[PDB]
Amino acid sequence: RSAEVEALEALPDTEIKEALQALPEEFRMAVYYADVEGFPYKEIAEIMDTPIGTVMSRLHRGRRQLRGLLADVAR
Amino acid sequence: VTGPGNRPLKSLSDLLKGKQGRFRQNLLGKRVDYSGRSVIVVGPQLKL
Amino acid sequence: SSNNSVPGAPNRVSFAKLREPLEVPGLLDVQTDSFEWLIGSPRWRESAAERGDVNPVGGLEEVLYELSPIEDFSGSMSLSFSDPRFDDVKAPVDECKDKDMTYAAPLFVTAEFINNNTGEIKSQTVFMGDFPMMTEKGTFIINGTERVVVSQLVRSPGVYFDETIDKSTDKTLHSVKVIPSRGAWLEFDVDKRDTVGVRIDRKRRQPVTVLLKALGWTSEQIVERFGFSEIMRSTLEKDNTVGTDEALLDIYRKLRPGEPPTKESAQTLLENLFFKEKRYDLARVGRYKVNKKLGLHVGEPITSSTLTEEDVVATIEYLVRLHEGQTTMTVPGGVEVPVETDDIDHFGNRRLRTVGELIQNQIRVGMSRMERVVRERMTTQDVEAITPQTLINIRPVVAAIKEFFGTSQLSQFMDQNNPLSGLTHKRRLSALGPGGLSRERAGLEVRDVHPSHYGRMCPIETPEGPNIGLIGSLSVYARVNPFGFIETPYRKVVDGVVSDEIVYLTADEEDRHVVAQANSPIDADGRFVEPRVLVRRKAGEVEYVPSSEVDYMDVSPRQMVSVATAMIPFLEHDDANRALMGANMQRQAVPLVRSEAPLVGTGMELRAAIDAGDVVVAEESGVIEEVSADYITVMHDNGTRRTYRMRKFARSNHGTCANQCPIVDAGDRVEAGQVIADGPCTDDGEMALGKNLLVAIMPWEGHNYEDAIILSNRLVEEDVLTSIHIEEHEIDARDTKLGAEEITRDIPNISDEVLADLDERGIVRIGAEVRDGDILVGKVTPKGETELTPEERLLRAIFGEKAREVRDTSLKVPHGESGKVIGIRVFSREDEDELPAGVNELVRVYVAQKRKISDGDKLAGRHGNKGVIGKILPVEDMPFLADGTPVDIILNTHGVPRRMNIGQILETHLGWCAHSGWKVDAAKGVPDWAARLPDELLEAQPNAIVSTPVFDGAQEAELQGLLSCTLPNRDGDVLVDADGKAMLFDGRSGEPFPYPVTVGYMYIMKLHHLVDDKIHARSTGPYSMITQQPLGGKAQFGGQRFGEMECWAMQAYGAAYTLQELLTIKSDDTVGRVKVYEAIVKGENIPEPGIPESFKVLLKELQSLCLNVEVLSSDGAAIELREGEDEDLERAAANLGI
DNA sequence: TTGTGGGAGCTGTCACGGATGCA
DNA sequence: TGCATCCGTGAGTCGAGGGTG
RNA sequence: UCACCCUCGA
Repeated sequence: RSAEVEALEALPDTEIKEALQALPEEFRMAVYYADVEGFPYKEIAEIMDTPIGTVMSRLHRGRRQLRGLLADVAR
Repeated sequence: VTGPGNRPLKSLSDLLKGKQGRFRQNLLGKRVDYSGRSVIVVGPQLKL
Repeated sequence: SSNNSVPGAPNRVSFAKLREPLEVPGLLDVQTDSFEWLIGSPRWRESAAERGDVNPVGGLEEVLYELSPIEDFSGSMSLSFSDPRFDDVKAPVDECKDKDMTYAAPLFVTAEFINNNTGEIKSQTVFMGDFPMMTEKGTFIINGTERVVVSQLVRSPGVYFDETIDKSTDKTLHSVKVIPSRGAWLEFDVDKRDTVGVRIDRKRRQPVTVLLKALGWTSEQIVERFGFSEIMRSTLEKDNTVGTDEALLDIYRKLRPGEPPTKESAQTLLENLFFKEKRYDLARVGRYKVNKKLGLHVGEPITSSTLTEEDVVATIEYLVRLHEGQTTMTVPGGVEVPVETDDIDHFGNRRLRTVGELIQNQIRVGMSRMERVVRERMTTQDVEAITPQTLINIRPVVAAIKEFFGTSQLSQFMDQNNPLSGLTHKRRLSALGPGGLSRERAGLEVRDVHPSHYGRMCPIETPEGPNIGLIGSLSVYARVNPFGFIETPYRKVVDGVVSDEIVYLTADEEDRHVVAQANSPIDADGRFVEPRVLVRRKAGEVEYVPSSEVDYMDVSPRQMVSVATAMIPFLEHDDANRALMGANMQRQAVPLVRSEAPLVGTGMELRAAIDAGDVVVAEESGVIEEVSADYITVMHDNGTRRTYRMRKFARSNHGTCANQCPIVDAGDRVEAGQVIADGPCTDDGEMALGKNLLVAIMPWEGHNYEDAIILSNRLVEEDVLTSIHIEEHEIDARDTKLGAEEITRDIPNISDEVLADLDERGIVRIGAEVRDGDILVGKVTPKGETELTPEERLLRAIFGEKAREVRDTSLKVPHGESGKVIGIRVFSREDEDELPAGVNELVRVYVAQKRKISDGDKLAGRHGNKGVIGKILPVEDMPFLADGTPVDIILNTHGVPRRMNIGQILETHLGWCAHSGWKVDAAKGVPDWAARLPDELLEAQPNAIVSTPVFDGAQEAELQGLLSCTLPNRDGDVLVDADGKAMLFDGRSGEPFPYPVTVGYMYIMKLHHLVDDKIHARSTGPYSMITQQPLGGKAQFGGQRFGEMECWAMQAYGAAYTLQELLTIKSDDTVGRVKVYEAIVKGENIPEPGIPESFKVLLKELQSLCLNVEVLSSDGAAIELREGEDEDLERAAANLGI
């Protein structure tokens, strides 16, 4: 693991980035907390100040819209 | 104290001592990035 | 002239003026004799009868006789091993090298047990182990790699006296060491004050009277024998105690610390250490040395090899009488022994342990451990249930043999660049190793050429580096004594006549006689015409003596020379430095796609090639039945078929390709011993390490300045110096903590185009051309997901990836390496194959590259003239002869005279004479210059092959004569005048060069040092995990070490920022490296350096030594040296769009 | 937790200043 | 308690390849 | 990659 690999590892994917930017910020933060950071659903509802229904609805809807946004799948 | 093969175990003092200790080998001079080596051939074409 | 002792060998006309009365023995005999002795093969049997050593006893048989019998402490039961026997080999050599095995044969013994109580006998045949076997080429195969056992130089057992001057006072103190083949050492010394004492096992020196009275002597008895020595009388006057039993008890307390003294255990230990044959091994060589040195028992009493009380008395009397130094000394039973100190480097006192003795010495230890196990079993086991099978545990013997062949210093990776390298490697003599002197004990005086090395060890061939004088090649005519000495043949001179009776002499027997020289005037009958000849003195000093006193004469010149060194033409015209470099550089030459025998050589190419073992030879006279590129089948006059398979494009240990090509056609009649097919560097049976090139000796526009070399581009276009280089790549899929690795074409996040050269397995396909970074074997490894990417965990959590979480560990091509995939072999755990634990699959891909000659490649001749290629000009730029023939290689003039290698110039002259051929005019002929040597060298057709044997080569007058009768070219022009020079035309401007330049044909070798191997570059790469500095080595993609002296230079320049940048942001600053790469990538300025991580490692190392180290602020207290983890989260959360 | 049983290698290095330790 | 003797330290730089523990 | 050892190169 060189300094070259370490410096390029820091840069964003700029493909998953764009696809996430296309998602609604309300659903983007939800899929972030529940998937990237892996919070429990109640704790995500605690962080976003919104109840459980809102959180899980944004969760699955943003999941679907992101699924439709990216087809690369590591090619 | 000899490990299998009767070689003397490198002690905490051996890490500092000698030309291969920390001071000589790893502190006074080190291996660097952006460096290479190769065989040298004469070029009379070149300027100084 | 003809050298017709070898059938079918090409006719190399020899300038030799002297007949060869003895022929070069088997160059590998130093190895085969040793191993055939160790086994006891019938070849070795027959040999012994001839030797007259009627008592034949093998090495294994000897270890068995020393071990037998094995008696229990009660004496009730004994176990004796009787007969060693070998089952056939387990696998052939090729299969061993392919499957990473060891070429071995099962070893059986006949273990007879006897119970004296019940008086019962149980014989058996017990399996000792799989014994590694020596090949027909004299090598071994260990774990799939070919290896050679180097003969070790060790001092023979015996007593050795030395004169130690340079005490505190200018007073000669004499010391003596009694050194056995095994046991406890003995040492007798004298001090600054006059005394005599015995230093035993490094213990403090006790007066020798203690040992005298401990062996039973009384004061009245020892005072008699040493009465003429007042030093012994003074030591007895200064003696602490006088008595026998108290001497025993004091010797005991000297041997025994921390435990109470006792007289009974004193007697037992003192009698067991030396005179008991168990703990003390006096060698047969050692008994012979001591019985010749002290002359005590000369009436053939070899019945027992152990110290006799008379020989200790003789050693002490010798020590004390050596202070007086009277020549004749007579032990009470001894015989007129000369009293003199012993030379440690003399080859009469310095023997060599060959491979058989080293293997025997490891087997002895293993078997002694097995004997311990046998004695342990003899108690706990129920009698009437034991068998010789249940007593014997062969684990320590197998472990001993494995440890030897794997880790011993004397078991060396075989060096095979060309046949010659392996040939000499098998004949090397190494002074370092276990049982010999260590590396820090090697002084200048052990490395120098000893006068006893004449005809035994070559003084020219030896390493240039730190191993100088420590590794030396065995001479050509020398052979190893059964005792381990080196003998050299001579010619017995009776009544001043020289007969054909050859007598081999050791260094001991030689110094009694005065030896003549190989170059000597001889009456047609045989006698010296010169009044006084030059000879080697017993002292070794040269002198003059008449012809009736000469006892022996050299069998031949080159007697003192090794194989590789005797292949240098006009060696006698080169200095030992450049001759050494030439001998060492011959065996560094790579093989070429086709091998061209040298136009000018010695008689050693043929013999060295066929003895090297890389050539195919006919074992029996017959006619070739079939010839293919794959094999050659011959039909003997017996009617029996014999077939030889060709080694085709097989990689050697060093990467040089070893091809074999048939030199015979279908239907040819071959005599036994003829060469059937050439090896890598052989040509029609002769060693060809390079090419015959047209050379011009002149400085050319500075491109050959300071040892560089200018080449004709022809040598590229015509593949003259092109060589094939094979390299092996290996990768294995194993079981990790996360699961098992898989070798598969399925590689995530990879294009189909780069995978196009891979089969369904993920392995590259045979015949594809590979470039830097091309995938050789696809391999995926289960990823722990702890380092999994947050943006990738997004994918795994949203898309529900379940089955395969892997990463790309696939094998790729290293930097700067490219070629054509030759072969692929694969081993699978799914199939039946032996693989290490956890390793599922293991695949090897072989890749060959055709390397043309190029800038930087290393060329050298046989005369120590080296150099890299500065430039390769087009065939037009090269200076050309009058007929338009461009020279092939331009060697700078300034390099010849100062280096004292003028054999290259004579080689060039004779090479032109051999290229164009010559016809000496013989109408009223026999010109006085050509009368002496030339027999049928009078005329020679163009491109003839001739030989100049070292010290018998063509004389200067004969070469100057040949330079005149040079045959013209096809146009009738004589292109090279009688001066060896010629007019050359500058191929650039066209004007001819004003002066005639020496041109000719020189043998040039491509040494194995190529730019394709040596070029390296690293912007960034892997680091060592401990000190965080860049790794080292081209293989590891390492960086260059900027050492201490380089920092001294940088400081002397006063360049501070360069020194800091080299030492902080390029090497050890973990946060500065990625910062610098990021800054340059984004085109910004370079930031400020941080702290070297190795300094933190130093501080932690000091803290681990109970040293409280603290970095203080300007005025503050200790400063926190580590960093918080929250510095890296902001930019990550921002890149994810928080 | 029985009755039996004393290691492997080395050293073929040299020069110098100082504390150790012997007599 | 004055002095020999034994002990500890030091002994060029930078490269390449192989093996085994 | 860590440690040895070996054989080399200037």
